[PDB]
Amino acid sequence: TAIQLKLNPDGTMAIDEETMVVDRHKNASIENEYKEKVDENPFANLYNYGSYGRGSYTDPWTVEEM
Amino acid sequence: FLKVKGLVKQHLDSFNYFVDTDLKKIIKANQLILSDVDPEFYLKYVDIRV
DNA sequence: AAATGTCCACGAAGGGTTACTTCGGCAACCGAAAAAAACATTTATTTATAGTAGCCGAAAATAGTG
DNA sequence: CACTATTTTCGGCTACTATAAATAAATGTTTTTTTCGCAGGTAACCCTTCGTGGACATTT
RNA sequence: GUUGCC
Repeated sequence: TAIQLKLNPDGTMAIDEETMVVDRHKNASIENEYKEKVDENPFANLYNYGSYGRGSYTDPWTVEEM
Repeated sequence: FLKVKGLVKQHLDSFNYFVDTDLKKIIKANQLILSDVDPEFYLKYVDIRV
């Protein structure tokens, strides 16, 4: 995303005024288009006391590990 | 003329034009609020109902 | 000499500038920004409880198909 | 009538949850101070400039 | 304080 110029027959060695600035959203919109779309069911978001608290499920130990 | 088109003609037939058609033409003119910080976040409005 | 060259001040004309437009009565109703400072939490480690709560999960069990 | 087929359910296993108490260290969050924000309606009436003529001055 | 009306 460096600056780009071109060579006109009228004015040679002229630099593009639109490449001087960057949009900072076209790059973000490419990946956001290529994300999965899902329809939110307001029942799915349910939350309890076991929410937003660190700690997870430990994978139980095997005798090969012992 | 007054049976189907009454006495309050100017007051109701403008508000009935507002709620059905005139609201979609406003969300389509102020859509896609953006944040320059964290540029991949966008809220856009698809329709509006009352 | 004297006539013209010049310089000077009062007045003329218009220039934009500033306080102006009843008398009653009833209802009401309403700067920001860096720095300095203080101080709680997270950071462990116990070591005793019961409760959620999650994830599993296997095995108890009624049920679904041939 | 019977081995399935997924389910129902316990079930034990684990992971936090206040509790007091030590640092020592680091972090993260918020008042209290000390301190400069860029062009590079009508009518007097007083106000200003235009104009015009005043006498000194200096040349002829 | 602000509007409405006679």
